[PDB]
Formats: sequence, structure tokens, C-alpha cells
Amino acid sequence: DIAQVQVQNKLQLAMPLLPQEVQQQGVSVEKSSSSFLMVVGVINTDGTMTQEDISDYVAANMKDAISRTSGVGDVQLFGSQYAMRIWMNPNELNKFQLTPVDVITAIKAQNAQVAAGQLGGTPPVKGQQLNASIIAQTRLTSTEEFGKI
Amino acid sequence: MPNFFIDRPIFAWVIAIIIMLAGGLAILKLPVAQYPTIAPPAVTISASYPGADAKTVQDTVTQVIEQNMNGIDNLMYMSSNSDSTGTVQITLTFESGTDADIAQVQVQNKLQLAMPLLPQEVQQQGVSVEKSSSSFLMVVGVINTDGTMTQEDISDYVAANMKDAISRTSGVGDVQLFGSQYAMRIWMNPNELNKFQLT
Amino acid sequence: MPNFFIDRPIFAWVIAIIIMLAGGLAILKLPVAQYPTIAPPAVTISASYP
Amino acid sequence: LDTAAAIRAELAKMEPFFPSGLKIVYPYDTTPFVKISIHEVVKTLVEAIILVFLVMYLFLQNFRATLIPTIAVPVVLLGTFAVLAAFGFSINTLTMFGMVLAIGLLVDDAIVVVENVERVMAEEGLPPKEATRKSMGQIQGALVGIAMVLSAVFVPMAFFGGSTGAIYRQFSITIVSAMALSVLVALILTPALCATMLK
Amino acid sequence: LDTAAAIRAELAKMEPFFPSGLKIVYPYDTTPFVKISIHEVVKTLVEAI
Amino acid sequence: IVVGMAYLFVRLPSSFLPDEDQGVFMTMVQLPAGATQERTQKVLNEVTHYYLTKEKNNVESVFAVNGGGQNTGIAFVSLKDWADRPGEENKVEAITMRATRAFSQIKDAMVFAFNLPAIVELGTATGFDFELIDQAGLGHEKLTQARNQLLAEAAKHPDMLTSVRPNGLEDTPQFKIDIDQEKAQALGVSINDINTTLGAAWGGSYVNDFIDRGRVKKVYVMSEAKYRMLPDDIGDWYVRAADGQMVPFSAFSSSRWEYGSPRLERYNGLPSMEILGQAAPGKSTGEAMELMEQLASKLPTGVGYDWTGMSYQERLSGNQAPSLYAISLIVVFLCLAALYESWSIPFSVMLVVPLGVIGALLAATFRGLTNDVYFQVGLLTTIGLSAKNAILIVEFAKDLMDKEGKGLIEATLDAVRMRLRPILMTSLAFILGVMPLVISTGAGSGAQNAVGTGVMGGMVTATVLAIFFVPVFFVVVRRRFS
Amino acid sequence: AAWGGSYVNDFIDRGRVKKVYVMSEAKYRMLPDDIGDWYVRAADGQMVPF
Repeated sequence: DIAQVQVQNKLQLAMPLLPQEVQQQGVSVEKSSSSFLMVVGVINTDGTMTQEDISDYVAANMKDAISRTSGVGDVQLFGSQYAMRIWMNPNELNKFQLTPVDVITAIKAQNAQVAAGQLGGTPPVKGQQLNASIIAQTRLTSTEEFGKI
Repeated sequence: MPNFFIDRPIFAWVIAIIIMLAGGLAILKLPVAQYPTIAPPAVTISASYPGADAKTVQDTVTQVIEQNMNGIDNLMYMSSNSDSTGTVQITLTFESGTDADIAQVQVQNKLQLAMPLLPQEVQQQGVSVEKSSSSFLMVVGVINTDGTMTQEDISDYVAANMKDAISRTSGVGDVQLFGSQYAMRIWMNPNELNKFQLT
Repeated sequence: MPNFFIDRPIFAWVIAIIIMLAGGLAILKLPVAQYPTIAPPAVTISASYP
Repeated sequence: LDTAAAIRAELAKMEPFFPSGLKIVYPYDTTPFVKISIHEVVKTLVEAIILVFLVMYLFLQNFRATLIPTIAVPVVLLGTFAVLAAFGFSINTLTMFGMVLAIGLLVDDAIVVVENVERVMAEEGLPPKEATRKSMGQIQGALVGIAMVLSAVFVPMAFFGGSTGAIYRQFSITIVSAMALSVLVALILTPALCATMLK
Repeated sequence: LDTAAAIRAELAKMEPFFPSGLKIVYPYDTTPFVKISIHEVVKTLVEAI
Repeated sequence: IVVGMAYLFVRLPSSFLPDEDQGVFMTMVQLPAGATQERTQKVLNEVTHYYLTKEKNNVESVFAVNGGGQNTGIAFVSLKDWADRPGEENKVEAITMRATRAFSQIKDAMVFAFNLPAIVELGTATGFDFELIDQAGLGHEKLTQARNQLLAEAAKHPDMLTSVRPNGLEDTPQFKIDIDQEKAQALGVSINDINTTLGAAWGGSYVNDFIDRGRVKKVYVMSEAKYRMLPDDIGDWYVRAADGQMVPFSAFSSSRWEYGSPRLERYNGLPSMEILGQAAPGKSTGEAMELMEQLASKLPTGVGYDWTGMSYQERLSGNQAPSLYAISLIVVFLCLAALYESWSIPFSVMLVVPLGVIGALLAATFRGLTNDVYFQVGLLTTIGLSAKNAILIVEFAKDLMDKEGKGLIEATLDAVRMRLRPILMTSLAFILGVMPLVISTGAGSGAQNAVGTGVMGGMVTATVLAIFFVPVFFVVVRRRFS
Repeated sequence: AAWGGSYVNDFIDRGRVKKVYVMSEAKYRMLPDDIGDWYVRAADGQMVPF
């Protein structure tokens, strides 16, 4: 335990020195054996779901819950959790005269979750009878939503 | 071994007196509680996204903490509350008799695996990892008899003279202030902002 | 201490039975591994620059 | 109580430098409760000692013969606290109640020790010093086996029940300690006192 | 074995809520080995008796 | 006596630790939605008015704390000294009851008054804590509906389940502001400007720190109260375009109402909803649990379930502790067989146990008390004491048999008179000794009673029964086995 | 971003937060000459090849 702790203490002595991309992708400190205990394979008999689908499911329903169990020091997933993939097209980007930077920024602008306070929160004027939170821009949820950005 | 002590009384007297002295000492140094520590360890992480709503809070702070929460020793269960007041409270419970210190440490280690994933507003407002009981020990009220200072003034004073010093004392896992420390408040006026054309 | 237990058999029986109960318990709670933790502790830090 | 006692320490360093009108109040204090709990247990302990002394003097009509079990009470009780410190137990409610219960299983051993010698003297007229040899040599194995079986009824309760069972352990150890101590005293102090004090 | 025994516990809470076609398999299990090891020792113990 | 003992044992209710008057108690105040701070304050003031006016003789100080959030409230009530509150009519058991009865009146305010569950967070009694899981991508609506289904079906079985309710909050109205991006770009305003203005005006913003009298504090920017209390006020705000023109919010933002939860709950990562509830006054927490697990199976696909807190207790008593009792009994029998050097003779000692349990049970039942920890340690204490009392008699008799050669029919009664006086001494002395415990009035009295009654009754009965039973217990065992 | 992909921000898929990666399609990052297929926007408004 301590032998992991001191390590992470000294790690976060240089976290702000790491690139922003690395910090976002996040580091990870573990204390595990180099040998696997057991491997739990998940297959599809109906042929309905491909390996990426299965990997997503076992990443979003199984891995996150199994790994929480004590004694389990490191679960290496044999796949990848789902992620919204934007496959750019340079020809059409140059056609409309756009850079990947414009796309990035457009995503960070139109796909965000903003804090927008409450209708008559604290403090209020005397005699207020209405107090409700306010919703503004929320995250996006589907392919189509990123489609019409 | 009777008839040996029966022949030598003062010996038995010495044993008994030594015993009474040992007990006499051990009744001074020994801590006086109501019951032993029976409740399971409960490490709690707390954050606050200022001016946010429940889903905004959960989807951008809570969920991004829960996923990075794994590979932690003797974890029983994790329950997280996401409030519309802009607040996350995740209470991890550990096995009975588990080393509390380590059980807090591993938690914070896994927390700072996703700190740069938190919003800038949250990081600035700062998260907080504690290891405390859900029941209050004692509550120290501070009042004003002269009528000179209002509750916000009193709260400021006890936040800037008392809370910060009391909480440093060992054994005290979490001091919940019943007020708010002073802060420079800028109360904007949209009419005059638009008048001079300012955002 | 032979001829004392030799004169009182049930006493020895009590000792032995207590022993067997202790072992009977300690075979339930005791963890069943292959070998003890022999490998040295290995803390690993991992990062990824995409 | 260490914490709530350190609170007043860290707080009395602020009281003088307080502004005009600040008064501290305590609207919630779950500390004097444990105080007037443990105190109210010590009270019943003392009262039990007194009443035991009264029954003793009611039967064995000697003012020095009734001192023997009386003396043998704090000896066994104090010594328990010592063992409770040597295992890591605290002077909580459960422990104290364990003592109050241990009273009877102390005074039983004591009374057997004294009264058997008394009887032997009233039926054989042997000089106390010899009568007590011939008596301890008659009740020794009885007392020891009694220790074994009583410890046998109390010990297994220390296991295990988790949260709820911790209390059962608090009682078990506190009681068995006082048992073995009561019997050790029953072979060391009580025979010696029943040899040098009895009329 | 506590870990690999807790795995099936945390896993049987997912089996019912699985989609149409998902089947779990165990292609690597260094757990029944220790089982039919210690068992095969107890066996020789009895036989020795 | 054995039969009646069993009957009194299964008829007697179960408990853990008694609620002790701690001189202080709490009062919870929950309001609807959204319920402004003013309403909560009014309710808290009604409460304080009650505790200060309708109960001056007992209540000393009410530290009421409005906060977190607007619709919640909590009062820490302190009482006067125990010696200044005589009788049951002044203890917390009556104060809290009377108070909550008086709080039944209050409209649109779930106000309750309750006493501290013994110690810290050891409130591992009083019902259960069922948790409902979103084991799939169902969302929040269908989870609310499923929880509604469970809470609806659970009110149709009031014969083994009660007080079925959620613990969190119900959906409240919310204000959605649709920022039309196209119009925002067309008018030439920056989206960052929009979101920043909105969040800073309506939600405040941590700018940077400042120094107040040597101590660093914060600087928050936030609209004044007047311009953030009503929906139309959204229009009062203007953001600066790229050119230099100020643009109203109504120009690009389309506002509307909606519905959202104010306390989202998650369990083990997955979305969840907490459901509280008690067991029926007659049934056990276990059967309530089983019923709940059968009702939650009738729920739509994807909604799982799990037990937490005082439901992850866990296991089992009384359903395992009798094994502790059993093995202890076995061990005792062993040591007894060791002392007596017989497999039969110790039975004469073993049969003395029910002679004391029958006293504890009678005492506990004829006082409204309950089988708790104190009662059980007092029980073990009782059986140990009685065991001692018997053991000394049988040992004396067997000494009279194996040293002199006296037959049982003489050696027994000869030894009993050699043992009668000390038995009576120890007995009477210990009975009077625990009298202060059973007599205890106020301040930790529930505990001293729970320890006192069972012990005294058990001791009396054991010492008035074994004194006639043990001499018979021996001769029956001795004859039958030789 | 084109050749190595980029972690932009997160999004919500069926209640669970996941990532959003931007990255060129496969066809335009397989060969060296494809470097030339990319254009960046200058300060004036003209697109410039790599």
C-alpha cells in the first residue's frame, strides 16, 4: 500500500509538467503482479454483435464493476469502450476551406455541458416563491447529434 | 499453589497490590468512550460545480470520478449523490476493521487519476477527500449578545479565526461550518452593463 | 506429564478434541492458495500520449 | 473523548481575543452523556460492593471475615482494566457493565473460599491456618475447573458477528479476564487472607 | 482464491441482464489447478492413513 | 419448565441496543419543490416556536440550521438537565412523540422529530434500505417509472411490509434555454460570451482570490437579486457582438420549461434509486426483504436490485449465533467431563441451564423489555453462575463418594447442606447487587435495566430451582449410568 | 489530429460518459503523398497545402 502511495506522491510532483494531452488521457498508478490470474472471455452466439460491440458492452457493464472488487489490481480489457469517432475528410475540409482545428473547436463549443445557475437561487429578494435550477447546453448523445454540428 | 501463599501472606499481598497499581494506572491512560468503533470505515469524496444542475453535475463530475474508481482494497460499495445545488458526494464504504488511513489514500490516488478531467470550475472550487463518521460529535454555536454583528459576520469570524484552527486538531475528520466565510461579492447590474455596452 | 493423563483419560480426550475442533475451524477460514506471496512488490505507473 | 477535550483547549485560546458581543454556546453535546453514563455505572459498582458487604456481615458475623471478599473485589476489578489496556480495550459502557456483571462471579469464588474454611472450622475446630489448608486442598480443582468451564461459556461469544459481534467481544474479554483473575486471586490472595485474618 | 471466487459473484449479477447472444467463456483459469492440486494432496493424505 | 422456556423464548421480541435519552434529539424538515428559502425558514420558525413555547420546562436550546438546500431544514434540540426532567412525560420518548404529533398539522412540510439511534452511525436497526439499479441503458424516466411500480405494489402488501417510500427527491420543473447556434453565429456573438454571461449572471462565478485582513478569501461575480428571479429577466441581458452591437438573449435563445430530478443517485457506478421502508409490526426484516426481492422481480427488464447499508448487515442472528451457543455448550460439556472424569455426570450440570433462562425470560417479558445484547450477556452470565452453583454441589457429592465411599442417596444431601449457605450468600448478595441496575432512573437507565432485570430474575429462579433440582439431577444421572 | 487522432471532449452514450475522438478517415493517412492532401487555413483566407 505505502509502496504505491509514495510513488503516486512523487508522481504528482510532476503532473503539471506533463502535456495537456497526457493529463487528459490520464496517468494510472497500480500495484499488481505481471501474471494474469484468470481471463473471462465474452462471445456472441447469435452473431448479432461484433467484437467492438461486445468490447463496449463488457467495458460499460462488466469491467467497471469487476475491477472495483478488492484483490483485483489491474483489469486489462481485451477491446475498447465505445467512443464517438469523427473521421475527417481533408478533401471536403479544404473544399469548404476548413481545418481540423475548426472542427475541434466546433465540437468543444456545440458539444458541452454548461453551468447556468438557478431561477431565483440564493440569495433571493424578499418574498420569492419560485426556486428552480436552470438547464442550458447539455452533452450530445447520438451519432446524428454530432452529425448536424 | 495454595499452601505456599498460605504460609507466606505478604507475598500474596505484593501480587495483589501490584495488580491494584497496574489497574490504577490503566484506568487513567485508557480512553473513555461510549462504544467501540463499530461502524465500517466510510471515505467520502466531495465536489461542487458552482451554478450547475443535477445532470450537468453528474455527467461531468460524478461519472468521471466513478469510472476511475477501481482497484481499491476492501471496497464494499460506492454510492454517489449528485445534487442540483451543484455538488457531488461519493461515499465509499470499506470492510470492518480496515485500516482507515490507507482506505482514504487509495481513494485519493484513484481520484487524482481523473482530476484533469474535471471542469476548471470544479478544480478551482476544489474537491475534498475525508474519512469521517456520518454522525456529528458536538456542535459549537457562536452567538452575538451585543446585537452588533449579524449571522454572516459571525460566520465569517468563526471561519477566519476558529474553523481553520479547530479542524487542524487530530481526530476531527470533518468540520461542517454553519455559515460561510466572507467573500468579495460583485452584484452585477445588466441594465447599466448594456448601457455602457459591457458583458 | 504421563502418569497423570494415564490416570485420567477423558482429560487427554478433551485436549485432543479441543485441538481437533480448533483445526477443524482453522481449515475453513484459512485461504487456499498455490504458493505464498513470494514475488517482490511491483508498483507500476502507466501513461499514454495519443 | 480526547477530541472533544482537545476542542476546549483549542477554543480557550480564542475566547480572550473575541470581539464585543461574541458568546460561545453548546446546543449539541453527546459528551456529558457518556460522562453521566459511566459515572452512573461506577455508582452501581460501589453500591454493589456495599450491599455485598452487608449480606456478608449478615451471614458471616465477623467484621474482618467480611473484609476478605470486600478486599478481593477491587483487586480483581482493577486488574481487569490492566488486561484491558494490554489487549487494546477501552473504558466504554459495555466494559463497565461487564465489570458490574463480573462482580457476582467474583464474590462467588470469594464466598466459597471463605465459607468453606469457616465451615471446616465450625465442624473440626482446626486452627484457621490448618483448616484453610485442608479446605483449599478440598476446593482447588473445583475452582480451577469452574474457571475453565465459565471461560468456556464466555469466550466463544467474542466470535464474531462483525459489527454486532464486536460488542460481544467487548463483553467476552472483559468478563473472562475478571474470571481468570478471580481464580488466580482465589488461589493467591483469598487463601492467604483466609489464613491470616479469620478468627 | 477469494478474488476469483468474488469474480463469479460480481459476474452472476450481470448474466440475467445480458443481451441476446452474449455467452461468457473461461479460456484461461489457473484456479481449478490449485483445486485438483490440494485435493490430490488430501487424497494421498487419506491413502497414507 | 423447558417447554415454557422455549415458548417464552420465541414469544419474546428481539432488539439490539435500546434508545437511550441523550439529552438531545433532532428534528427533520423537508419541503416540496422548489420551495424557496423563505418557506423553509417559516416552517423552521414554527418548529422553534413549538419547542420554545409549548415545551419550556424541558427544551433548553434549539440550534436550527437552514441550508443545503433551500427545501431542507434541520433542528438540533437540546434539553434541560435530567434531574429537571422527571417522569416518562419529560423523556425524549414522549417529547418526540408529542412534538411529531403536533407537527402532523403542518401543510406542505414533511416535518418529523426523532431521537438519536443510540450511537454514531450504528443505526443498523429500524427496517431496511432497498436500492433499485438501472442495470442497462434505460435512463432516468423508465427508472422513475419502475421505482413507481415498486412503490405502488409495495403499498398493496401492508401485512408484511410498510412505510414503502423513496428517500431521495421527486422530479422538479427546470428551465431549458435553447441557444440557437446558427442565429448566434449570424448575429456575430461568441458562444463563449453567451455561456459565460449566463453562468456568471445566474450561477455566479469564482473569479480570483483577494486578501481580507491578512486572510485570503474568494471573489464571486454574480448578478444582483432583482435581475435573476423571473424567466422574463433572461431578456434583460445583452451580450456584445463581434461588430459592437449589443444583442438581447431573446434574439437567439428560446426558453421553455421541462422536468428534471434534483438529487440523482448512483450505486456502484450505475444509476440508482434508494427506497426506504419498514417491516410489518409482526413480521421480521428478513421476510420484508424477501417480499421486496419478489416484488422487484416483477419489474421491467433492465432494472436490477441490491441491498445496502442496514441490509448489508449482514447475516445472521438469530440464525447462526445458536451455533456459537452450541459449540460453547459442547466445549463446556467437554471441560466438565474432564473435571468429573465421566461422560454422564456432567449432564447433572448441563441440566441446570434452563433453570436460569426461565427467570431471564420471565423478567424480560413481564417488563415490556426485549431480548437484546444486554439480555444475552446477562443470560450467559446467568447460566455460568448457575453452572458454578451446581458444579460445586455435584463435585462435593462425588468427593463424598470417591473419598469416603458414601452412597449417592446420602452423599448428595450431606453435601447440599455443606453447600446451601454459600449458595444462598452468593445468590442474595448478587441479586441485591444488581438491584441498583433494575432500579436505575434516567440517564443510561435503559441499559442498566436491560442488564438488570434479566440478570436478577434469572438469578432468583436459578437459585430457588437448582437448589431442589441439582440434587435430583445428579442421582438421576448417576443411577442411569453406572 | 489528422494522423494521430485527438481527445476532444467527452459525450454521453446511454447514461455512461465516453470519449469523442477526432481523426482523419483511413483513406487519407495511409501513404506519404497523402501529407500533401491536407490544407491549413492561412491568416488572410487562403488554404495552403502541406
